[PDB]
Amino acid sequence: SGSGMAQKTWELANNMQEAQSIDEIYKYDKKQQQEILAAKPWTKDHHYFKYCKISALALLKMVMHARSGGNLEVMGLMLGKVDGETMIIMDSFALPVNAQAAAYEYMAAYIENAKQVGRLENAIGWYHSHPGYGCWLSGIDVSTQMLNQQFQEPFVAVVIDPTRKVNLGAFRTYPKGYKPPDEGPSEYQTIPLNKIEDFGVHCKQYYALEVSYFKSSLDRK
Ligand SMILES: N#Cc1ccc([C@H]2[C@@H](O)CCCc3cncn32)c(-c2ccccc2Cl)c1
Ligand SMILES: [Zn+2]
Repeated sequence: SGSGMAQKTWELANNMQEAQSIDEIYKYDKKQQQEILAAKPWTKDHHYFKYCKISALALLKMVMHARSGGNLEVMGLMLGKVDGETMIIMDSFALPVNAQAAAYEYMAAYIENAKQVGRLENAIGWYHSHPGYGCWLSGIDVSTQMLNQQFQEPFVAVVIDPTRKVNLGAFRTYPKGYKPPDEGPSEYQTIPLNKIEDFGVHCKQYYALEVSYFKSSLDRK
């Protein structure tokens, strides 16, 4: 008696509670992100961030863009958020002249599209390719990333080599005049002779983040 109607109501309750849960999670993430963004811990610690988690969707799009330029460098922007000492990259878009209003209005539509599925994301960094010479920051890249870690903070610099296996680097510049201790050669990389000077000189003005990769529930399609 009312067994059929009970099943429908139970399904409806299950669906209504999922939506409410999604909204609650988004709102908790938003306030938790507004907390750290107003706190700015990265301004005091210079080795604050240590990890970079990249979604398979963001990697797919970045590698596709990188390949499309062939021998020529390519760049774009990354969407994500902060989680303690970890920079999370969830999505990315290619770049791209009156003004870069397009790069600003694209960014807003990605955040909005993600909001609909209950995903909290914002501009977290920039990516670019080094076709054939490896993952590191050139002198021009270090000057760019130092300025980014002033005006665009929190901001990460991803470098992809689409020619040679999983050749991706995630980096953070140190501030002008900051002398850090210890040694950081980590993984060995074969870079050309005509780039080794630019490499070795600036190779201490920044550091590498520990890159990890993840597939989200939404990043399965
Ligand atoms: N913001 C910033 C910015 C800074 C530098 C570059 C270029 C520049 O140095 C030229 C040599 C190759 C290079 C290797 N790494 C960086 N670059 C770029 C750049 C500009 C157009 C297309 C692709 C990129 Cl990657 C952007
Ligand atoms: Zn570069």
